Amino acid sequence: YNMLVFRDPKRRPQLSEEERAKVVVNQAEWPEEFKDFDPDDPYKNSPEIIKGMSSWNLFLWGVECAFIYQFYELVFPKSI
Amino acid sequence: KAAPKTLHQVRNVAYFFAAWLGVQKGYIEKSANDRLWVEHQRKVRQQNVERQQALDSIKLMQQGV
Amino acid sequence: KAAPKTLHQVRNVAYFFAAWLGVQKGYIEKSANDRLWVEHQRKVRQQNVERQQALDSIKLMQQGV
Amino acid sequence: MLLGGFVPRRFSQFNRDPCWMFFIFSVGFWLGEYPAMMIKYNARDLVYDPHRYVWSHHDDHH
Amino acid sequence: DHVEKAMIMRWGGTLEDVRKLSAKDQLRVRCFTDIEKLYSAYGPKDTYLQPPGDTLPGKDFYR
Amino acid sequence: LCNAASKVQARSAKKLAALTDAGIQKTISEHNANGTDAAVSSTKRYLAEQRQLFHYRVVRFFDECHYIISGEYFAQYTKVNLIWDLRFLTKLVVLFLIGTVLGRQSIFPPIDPDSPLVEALVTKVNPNY
Amino acid sequence: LCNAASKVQARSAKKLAALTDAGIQKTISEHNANGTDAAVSSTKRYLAEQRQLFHYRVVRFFDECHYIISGEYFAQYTKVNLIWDLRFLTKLVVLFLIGTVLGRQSIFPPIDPDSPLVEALVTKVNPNY
Amino acid sequence: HFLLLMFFDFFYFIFVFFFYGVFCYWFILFIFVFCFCLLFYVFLYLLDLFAAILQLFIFCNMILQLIMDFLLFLLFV
Ligand SMILES: CCCCCCCCCCCCCCCCCC(=O)OC[C@H](COP(=O)([O-])OCC(O)COP(=O)([O-])OC[C@@H](COC(=O)CCCCCCCCCCCCCCCCC)OC(=O)CCCCCCCCCCCCCCCCC)OC(=O)CCCCCCCCCCCCCCCCC
Ligand SMILES: CCCCCCCCCCCCCCCCCC(=O)OC[C@H](COP(=O)([O-])OCC(O)COP(=O)([O-])OC[C@@H](COC(=O)CCCCCCCCCCCCCCCCC)OC(=O)CCCCCCCCCCCCCCCCC)OC(=O)CCCCCCCCCCCCCCCCC
Ligand SMILES: CCCCCCCCCCCCCCCCCC(=O)OC[C@H](COP(=O)([O-])OCC(O)COP(=O)([O-])OC[C@@H](COC(=O)CCCCCCCCCCCCCCCCC)OC(=O)CCCCCCCCCCCCCCCCC)OC(=O)CCCCCCCCCCCCCCCCC
Ligand SMILES: CCCCCCCCCCCCCCCCCC(=O)OC[C@H](COP(=O)([O-])OCC[N+](C)(C)C)OC(=O)CCCCCCCCCCCCCCCCC
Ligand SMILES: CCCCCCCC/C=C\CCCCCCCC(=O)O[C@H](COC(=O)CCCCCCC/C=C/CCCCCCCC)COP(=O)(O)OCCN
Repeated sequence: YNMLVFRDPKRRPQLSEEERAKVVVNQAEWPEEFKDFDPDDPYKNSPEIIKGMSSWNLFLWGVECAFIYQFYELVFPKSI
Repeated sequence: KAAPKTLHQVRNVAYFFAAWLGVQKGYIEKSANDRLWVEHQRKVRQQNVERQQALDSIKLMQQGV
Repeated sequence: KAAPKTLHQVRNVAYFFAAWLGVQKGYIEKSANDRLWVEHQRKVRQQNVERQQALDSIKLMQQGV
Repeated sequence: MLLGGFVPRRFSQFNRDPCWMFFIFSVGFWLGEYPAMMIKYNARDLVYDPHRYVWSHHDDHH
Repeated sequence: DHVEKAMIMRWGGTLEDVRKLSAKDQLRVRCFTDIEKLYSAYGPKDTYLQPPGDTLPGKDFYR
Repeated sequence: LCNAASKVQARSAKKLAALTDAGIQKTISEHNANGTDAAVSSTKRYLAEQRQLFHYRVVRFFDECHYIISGEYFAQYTKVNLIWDLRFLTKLVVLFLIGTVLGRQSIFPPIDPDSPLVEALVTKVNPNY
Repeated sequence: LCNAASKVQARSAKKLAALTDAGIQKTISEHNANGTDAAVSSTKRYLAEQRQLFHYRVVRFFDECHYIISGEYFAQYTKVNLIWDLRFLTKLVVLFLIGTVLGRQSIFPPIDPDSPLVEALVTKVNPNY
Repeated sequence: HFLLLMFFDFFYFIFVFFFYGVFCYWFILFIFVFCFCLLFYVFLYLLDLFAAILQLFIFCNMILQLIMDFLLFLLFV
């Protein structure tokens, strides 16, 4: 998949179909971060850097900073 | 009852208080401006009255009674 | 999948559409008023120009070249 | 060269990497500064300078 | 620098004249300069071209 | 300043203990044990559900539109439906009026330049407002 | 006008079927069987819970105030708490500015009668606005 | 860079002073214009990115061509 011009790298298969069919998958050994692993969404279960900090919260933080940048002089104007 | 891991409610009350204080700042500013303009209009009316009185006085002198 | 016992979603869309149509009515009204006032100010400026030209013409006649 | 790295699948995943957290903060600033300009520069009480015809950059560069 | 030049040129031609204004007035003037910047080549040309008959001060106001 | 705060806290604690809802009490106990906020958790659960039910809302809207258009809705029309429709009409009218006021950004219609009320605009006490 | 509506309904139906949340699917199936609205039910449940958690919010507010005032909050202060406090400060500043603008009911400060900008007010193109 | 500056100025103008049309009855026109502006924005940025590298390539190629015009190669025996 892509996010703008940033494309997610994909690992090339190395096993042949015959060898691959003989592989037994045991997700009990997998880490909890990667279970029901999906190539189209590998980070669905990945932990947040800061607990409770959503992406929307950061976006809104930036929006508020922009509003402050544009509106601070309207409330606290300064002379030349 | 463990210690709170988040301070959401205090933050909400602080948000309300910040908005309220801003509202008070704006209200004070607007009220002061309104008082200034009321005084200005009163002065304008007084000046108009004085001008009318001066005009009437000059007309009275022209009448020459 | 039985027939719907409530029509909440249709009603919500209708509420949005009603508010939007009211907004359009108000916007049209305001735009028309703004156009009227723009034309009025243009006429006022034109009248001021004509008055200035007439004053200049009278001053020119007083100059008597 | 754009070879690899963490790529969030959707908006909700931008908080899974500090660098993309900073990126989404910056995107918020970028996109939210436009609404602020709309509100500020299309305000009812905004008034043009009475002395705007006293001087303009058009005079100076000409 | 451009903002200060506009303020000085439009309101006396001297820094002291600008400082005679209040902070609110300076805010208004600076925001009008921002307006001019945002229009630039597409905004209305009455922001810098005085229409005939306009009662506002002209270029020889302070001269 | 402290006695009042203690009194308010005690009153709210009594009211919280009074309610006899098993689910509410269970959630309160669990969050108190974990030290988290129950109200914020409820808000996040609600927003998550609404985010996941958006396309359900769209499907329901189309189903309701088919139900109304097909005439099946009016076949079983009763007085209760009449009451609901009257409520719906009232909300539509009020929303249209509010929309008009917001659209023109004024409670009253603007005054035309040729109107005799222009004097009122000229003689405003505060031209800023 | 009808093909577009059918396409939108089909897309939303596919997306609704795609989600693999047991609770959401169970609620959707139950409401479809009963003919009720799941989204509206979620909203009503949320508002009921918030109505029943008001005094819990008050108690939590007082507990958090005691936690902060006692100094225990600053004893375990970390960088994450610093990030949260910076977010909190930014929201406070933006809310104060918005409150000021709403309080004076104007984006810009009002012009005083003795200011030289009064001419600008007099020369408004539209005195109504 | 002249082209980029002029287009950015136009986009700022229409975005700031005509976004209110989203709430109006002519919203479709504004959405069409905005989408066109986004497309032109992306196209201009891609074109500039490609052109900068291409220009550097040509700049070095000219110098190497000067050098190659006077080089004489011997054959090993
Ligand atoms: C995939 C691409 C990604 C980006 C790629 C890179 C960039 C490329 C460039 C383009 C980028 C586009 C922008 C990024 C996307 C943003 C939207 C998004 O996905 O958000 C998900 C996000 C959910 O994601 P999440 O991470 O799971 O969040 C979890 C929860 O939100 C829970 O979060 P929480 O736990 O943090 O909660 C925090 C808290 C905080 O909650 C809040 O504070 C709620 C927000 C309130 C409004 C405040 C400001 C909102 C910002 C508006 C201005 C935005 C300008 C920039 C937008 C640019 C868009 C292009 O929440 C609450 O307490 C609940 C809210 C209850 C209050 C509701 C009532 C609000 C009243 C507001 C009053 C003020 C109104 C004005 C008038 C006032 C007059 C007095 O959904 C929303 O919340 C959306 C709501 C708002 C929708 C409109 C926003 C603006 C327009 C966006 C258009 C985007 C177009 C994209 C097209 C894609 C097509 C393929
Ligand atoms: C002219 C045009 C100008 C346009 C300017 C620009 C317009 C905006 C453009 C965009 C700008 C950038 C974006 C900025 C967004 C900022 C807002 C935001 O994000 O909010 C989310 C934020 C929560 O985000 P979070 O921290 O991420 O939440 C995490 C969880 O989601 C938490 O989830 P949860 O479960 O907690 O969810 C519920 C939560 C979330 O709810 C919301 O999201 C609320 C709606 C959000 C938008 C609010 C915008 C506010 C802007 C100013 C006001 C405009 C009207 C708003 C109408 C709201 C109607 C509900 O509720 C609250 O936030 C509650 C707040 C109220 C607390 C009430 C406590 C009062 C206690 C008083 C005690 C006094 C005792 C005195 C004793 C003295 C003894 C001596 O909430 C707020 O900021 C709430 C602000 C509320 C301000 C109200 C001010 C009203 C006016 C003053 C009061 C006057 C009447 C009463 C006087 C009484 C006498 C004292
Ligand atoms: C200057 C000062 C002037 C002051 C004037 C006075 C101020 C007011 C004073 C008080 C007056 C008396 C009280 C009146 C209250 C009326 C409101 C009320 O009660 O609401 C509850 C009522 C629901 O009550 P209910 O039926 O009992 O609900 C039962 C359950 O609780 C249902 O629960 P639930 O689970 O459903 O809960 C969610 C529900 C409840 O949510 C709410 O409660 C929402 C907030 C309620 C207050 C809203 C007030 C609205 C007033 C006007 C706008 C002001 C700003 C509002 C900001 C809201 C931000 C969220 O959400 C909604 O209602 C959703 C509504 C939006 C539907 C969106 C659908 C759009 C589809 C478009 C498709 C187009 C396709 C075209 C294809 C063409 C092909 C050729 O909801 C509404 O009425 C919603 C109205 C929304 C109007 C939005 C208009 C925005 C402006 C136009 C759009 C412009 C931008 C977009 C253009 C796009 C191009 C087309
Ligand atoms: C005894 C002790 C007493 C202590 C009392 C303490 C009182 C404190 C009172 C409140 C103080 C508030 C200070 C901060 C606000 C200052 C506002 C200000 O000056 O604004 C003017 C300035 C602008 O100044 P300006 O007015 O010159 O700019 C205007 C420019 N024009 C005219 C062109 C528009 O505003 C800003 O620059 C705002 C910038 C944002 C501020 C918030 C930053 C938050 C952090 C963001 C970065 C980190 C993100 C990380 C994300 C990823 C994480 C992994
Ligand atoms: C206290 C605020 C209350 C908020 C309620 C808002 C309700 C508004 C409903 C109607 C809106 C449309 C009105 C159409 C006409 C608007 C004309 C206009 O520009 O009005 C300005 C008011 O305009 C503004 O200040 C605001 C402009 C737009 C603000 C945008 C708000 C935030 C938008 C966020 C966008 C982010 C992306 C979201 C995408 C969703 C839609 C695709 C004032 O006009 P005048 O005073 O006559 O002219 C002044 C010149 N001397």
